[PDB]
This record gives sequence, C-alpha cells and structure tokens, in this order.
Amino acid sequence: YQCHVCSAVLFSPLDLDAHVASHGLHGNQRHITEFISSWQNHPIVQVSADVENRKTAQ
Amino acid sequence: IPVERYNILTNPDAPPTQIQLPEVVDLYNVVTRYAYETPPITAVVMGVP
Amino acid sequence: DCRISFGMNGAAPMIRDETGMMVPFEGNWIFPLALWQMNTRYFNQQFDAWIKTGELRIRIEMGAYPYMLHYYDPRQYANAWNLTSAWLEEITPTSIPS
Amino acid sequence: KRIPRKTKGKSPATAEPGTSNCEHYKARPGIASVQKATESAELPMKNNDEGTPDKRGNTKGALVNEHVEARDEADDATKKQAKDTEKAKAQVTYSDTGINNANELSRSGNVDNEGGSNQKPMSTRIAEATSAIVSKHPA
Amino acid sequence: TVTSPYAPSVNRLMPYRISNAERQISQIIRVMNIGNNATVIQPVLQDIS
Ligand SMILES: [Zn+2]
Repeated sequence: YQCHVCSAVLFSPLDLDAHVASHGLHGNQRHITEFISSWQNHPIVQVSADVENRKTAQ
Repeated sequence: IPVERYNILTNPDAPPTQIQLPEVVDLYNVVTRYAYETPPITAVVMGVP
Repeated sequence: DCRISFGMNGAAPMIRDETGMMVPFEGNWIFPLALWQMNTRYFNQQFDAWIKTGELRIRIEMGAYPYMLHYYDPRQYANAWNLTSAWLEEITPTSIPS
Repeated sequence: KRIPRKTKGKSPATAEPGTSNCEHYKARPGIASVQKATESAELPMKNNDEGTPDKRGNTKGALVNEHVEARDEADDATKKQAKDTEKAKAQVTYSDTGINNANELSRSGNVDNEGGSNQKPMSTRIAEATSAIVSKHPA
Repeated sequence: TVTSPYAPSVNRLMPYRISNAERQISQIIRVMNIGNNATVIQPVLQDIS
C-alpha cells in the first residue's frame, strides 16, 4: 500500500483510510506531528509525553 | 412563570437572536453547534540539489 | 524548486517546471542527477509507474559514468525493466551503481 | 472518547513499480544522535517558585539569606555542569569567577510579600493576631 | 524545502497564530523566572552546546 499524497507506505486498508484523514481525505488521532523525508525511508511521528508504552515515537 | 426569560417564545415580534443579557438572562436561546477536524502537523521534507 | 502536487478527483498530478509552470507526468524531461539523488525515494514511487508503461521520458544528465554490459540473444523475447529498475531504486544521495 | 487529565483539580491491486523498503542510504550526521541532542535541548525551563505563596498564604522555600542563596545556587550549577561533562571539576564554572558580584540577590523563602522576614509563618501571625482579641461568655 | 499538501476544507481548525505582543510578554515572564538562579540557566546552555 501507499499514500499518493505524501508518499508514505502503509499496510492495511483501514490503515490507509486512517492515514488520509491527516491530509483531509475521508473514507468509510494519537499523533501530534507527522513528517517524512524524500531521500530515505524513515518517518518520524511525535506523540504526547504523558502517554504510556510508546513504540518508537518521539 | 416568568415570561420575560422566555422571550423568543412568548414575544412574537422578536428576532430569533435578540437577548437582553445585562438585565435578565434568558433560559431558551439559539445555540450553534459545530463539528470540526483538527489534523496533525504534516510535512514532506524535500532535499535541495 | 521542484515541487509535486497530488492529483485529486481524477485529475493527474503535476510537477513544477524550472520556469514556474506545472506539467503532468508525460513527455520529455531533463533532470540534474543531483536533483534525482536528493529525492531518490519520493521520485521512484511517483515516476517509475509512468516510465514503465506510460509515456514519460527523462534525460538524467551526468557528464561521466561507469557502465556495464548485458548481452542477449536477439531471437528471443528480452526485457530491460528488471535491470533498469534495480538501478533507479538504488540511486542514493551519495552513490550510484554502474 | 473521554480524554484523561494530566493533573488533579477539584477532586486487481497489483504492486505498483515504485515501492520498496531496502534502506540503501544512511545519514552521516546521525539521525539517532541528532534526535538525542534534540530531546535534551527540547526540555522546558525549571520552575523557580521559592518566594511565592501557597494557598494558605505562606511563602515557599527555605529560610536562608538571599545572597547565600545565590551563592549556593551558583555552585550547585557548577557541580551539575561537572556532572554533565562527566569529569571531576567543571570547566565552565558559574561560581568563583573573576567578577566581584557581592551585591547579587537570588529569590528565597526568607522574605514575605510585604517585606518582612517570616520566622513565624503568615498563617501563624494571622492566627495569633486574631486570637489576641476574642472574648468568651460571661458565665 | 518543506511541503504539506491537503484537500479543500473549511471546517479545519489549527489555532496557532498570535501577535508579537504576546510573545514579548511571555519572554518577559521567562526573564523574570530566571531570577539570578544559575540552575535555570545551566541546562539551557549545556544542551544547546
Ligand atoms: Zn499520506
């Protein structure tokens, strides 16, 4: 899978539907900022500092 | 029952948004309900030659 | 300043000319190799589907480059995409293969 | 959808020819080291609150002099600097510099808001000043 | 060069714009917070270093 707006790689169709909401597309909330570079494969998300058990998120 | 507080109902020739707020507060008004979306800060960092 | 703009509601995506115009993914283009290297991944996903079956053509200008040869029998079907895709997806902001 | 609180208050799709995840490039600046440095530098500032009152009206902090308070904060900063640099003696000292700074004051909990010392806290002063003039029943 | 694409929407709410006066007042409050306490200056300079 992949989003043709920001060129990010997803895995599930529900994942794509939840991802396009950050750009403004609908379908049929934990992140604060979401970046992605164009020369490498390494997204960087940023989540609030009080939440528990963060899985590799700044 | 105080009809002064139920103004838009009792008073026929009153605009639906009229309020005499400083003197008597009304108990039946016109509320405006919203439904927004607050997306996260998105960016696509491109490189420069 | 090469910027991409996603297409919406069926309209094709567009890339920005050096002179401020935005064009679709088709025709004859001219890239600096550094311009490709700085965006090796964002460009593969957007462009490779159009070079393979579409009508896109790009002239990556390099000046000098080492090469490698692959010989094939002319009387049998042959196809270059498996070779020319493993090169494009391996171009990097620091290296290029033969 | 109920959001908790941080404190307490009053209580035929074939694979298209572009995608891959092979990780050919590695950054020279070092993404992990840059993220670590950014994490260290992103932190908000310490809250310097001593000298300000609490709910009951009593100032917060120790009962030490102002200037000695400034000196203690200075050499504690020096010790922390040495600890961060991972040495025995800090190389960038905040204390015992060449500058004569004997007039420097640093906010402490010795002085209240009026301008008097609190050797007897504000609540105690109020309580005794009010109790000095109460009266009882005759008999 | 950063780029952040999106679709046409009017019900999007991203409250982040302020005036320079509020930034200046916050700066004054922080300068007062410093208060000759070297402990609140040390980590800033060390981490920027
Ligand atoms: Zn996306």
